[PDB]
Amino acid sequence: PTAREENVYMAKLAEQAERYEEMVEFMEKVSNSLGSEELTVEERNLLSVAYKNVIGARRASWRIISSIEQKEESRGNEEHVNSIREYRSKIENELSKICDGILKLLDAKLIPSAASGDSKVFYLKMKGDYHRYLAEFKTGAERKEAAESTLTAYKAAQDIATTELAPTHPIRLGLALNFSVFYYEILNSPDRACNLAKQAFDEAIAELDTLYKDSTLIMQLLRDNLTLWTS
Amino acid sequence: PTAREENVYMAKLAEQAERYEEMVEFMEKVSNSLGSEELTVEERNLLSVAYKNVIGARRASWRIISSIEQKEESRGNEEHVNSIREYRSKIENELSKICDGILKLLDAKLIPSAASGDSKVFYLKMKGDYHRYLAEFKTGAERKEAAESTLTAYKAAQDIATTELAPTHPIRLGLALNFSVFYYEILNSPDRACNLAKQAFDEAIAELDTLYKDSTLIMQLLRDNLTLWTS
Amino acid sequence: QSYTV
Amino acid sequence: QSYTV
Ligand SMILES: C=CC(C)(C)OC[C@H]1O[C@H](O[C@@H]2C3=C([C@H](C)COC(C)=O)C[C@H](O)[C@]3(C)/C=C3/[C@@H](COC)CC[C@H]3[C@@H](C)[C@H]2O)[C@H](O)[C@@H](OC(C)=O)[C@@H]1O
Ligand SMILES: C=CC(C)(C)OC[C@H]1O[C@H](O[C@@H]2C3=C([C@H](C)COC(C)=O)C[C@H](O)[C@]3(C)/C=C3/[C@@H](COC)CC[C@H]3[C@@H](C)[C@H]2O)[C@H](O)[C@@H](OC(C)=O)[C@@H]1O
Repeated sequence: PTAREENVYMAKLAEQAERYEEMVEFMEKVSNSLGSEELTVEERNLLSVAYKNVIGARRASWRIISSIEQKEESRGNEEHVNSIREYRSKIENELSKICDGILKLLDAKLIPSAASGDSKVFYLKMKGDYHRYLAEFKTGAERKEAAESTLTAYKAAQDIATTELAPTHPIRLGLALNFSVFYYEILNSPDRACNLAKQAFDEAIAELDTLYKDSTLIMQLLRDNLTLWTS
Repeated sequence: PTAREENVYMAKLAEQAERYEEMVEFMEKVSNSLGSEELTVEERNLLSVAYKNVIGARRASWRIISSIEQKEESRGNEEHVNSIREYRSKIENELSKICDGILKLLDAKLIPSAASGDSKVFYLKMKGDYHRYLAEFKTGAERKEAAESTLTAYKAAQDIATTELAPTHPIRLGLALNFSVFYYEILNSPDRACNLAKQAFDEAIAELDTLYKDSTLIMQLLRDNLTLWTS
Repeated sequence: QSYTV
Repeated sequence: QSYTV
């Protein structure tokens, strides 16, 4: 069996065992493995599910800590706040490193190899996603550039998705979901967010009406967010 | 605020953020911190909940992998089996290291400082627990000694619990739960296991009848195991 | 926060 | 496996 075939099998084991840092490493090998061709749908998906879970943990930890820090600083208790933030820094450094590894992999290998609308929107979305994860905790000029980077990646992703993929396509549907969340949570623009979310959802329903558990779930998320934001 | 006070607060943060390796490190500091006195009930509990979660993850990963390996070897597929086991080795090395760190801490600091029936049964139980976690994956002579060590620790724990603590005490109740699981799953002696489980449960009900959400849950586990093993 | 994929 | 604490 080929080496690439092994790493893939290994990554699927890492996933079952829920050791995502390792699942990332394996798919990271398969990535840097081939040069001419691009990752299969399964491989491309395993790579982001892996990163998604690695970043997702620190993101959850970050929210908990951040939430606690808030409650404590508004309690006046300062001795705690310094320890909460000292801990948050640590969580944030990891988020930075995680985001950095996948962003570099996106520019060096992932994006250059996208030979279709499917993978191009996919990788461009990831690009935006991780600059977004940065923007969630950054604040000063760092936030501004993470935001700018997010917007650029999502817009580039949207141009391709809007023309090359169906409104029912899950990648395109997910791009809309995230892009609209970006407007609502980082740009604090519920107007631009709702328009986008509503528009993508409507086009999906339209296409569906005239002429995938995959896309159905994403649409349910778009709706939950729409109703959610209408409060 | 004292340093010890900080590590404790930090460990409770690590727990909330669910970063157990770190929660372990913090309580590990507080442990090596004081020498004369022993960890408080809260500290003693945070230390084992921390280790428990660190070991618990590798244990879950180990079961998944092991289960897969079984299905594959009985499928004849050997190329996979070699990768499954290669992965399992890795999980097992971590289990070994994890078990080693807490076992050494138990002998060097934890046990020597137990100034009461409560903490002595507590630390002696942990000792057995981790030699048991070893026994779960070990096989040859390694298994035999992990088993012997488990039995010694549990028996030593039982002598103290039987005389110094109430049958309703959660530490003692948990010691019975684990000790009986040891008989049933490592020593494959459902007879000795059921007797112990049944006996501890009965004594609890007795005491309860004549003369704690804490103990109630443990008793529910003793019962679930009793009914479970009666199949 | 909001739902993303 | 069986329940432990
Ligand atoms: C078993 C693991 C792997 C290989 C990762 O597959 C998980 C999933 O992989 C595919 O789903 C993708 C996919 C996800 C779906 C939304 C899951 O939906 C359902 C109903 O299971 C979650 C993942 O994060 C993943 C790979 C990611 C994305 C995301 C990519 O960002 C760059 C935005 C869109 C979305 C696309 C790629 C989805 O097609 C499939 O279409 C899913 O559907 C089926 C048949 O159940 C399967 O569960
Ligand atoms: C909040 C976190 C910490 C500080 C770890 O507390 C968790 C828990 O800590 C205590 O419970 C212990 C305890 C556990 C209880 C069985 C949990 O029960 C319930 C209903 O929540 C689980 C933990 O692993 C812990 C610390 C461990 C043990 C275990 C020790 O092995 C050496 C065997 C016996 C058992 C004892 C020590 C229990 O008393 C309390 O009695 C629990 O009860 C209450 C009031 O809810 C609390 O949830």
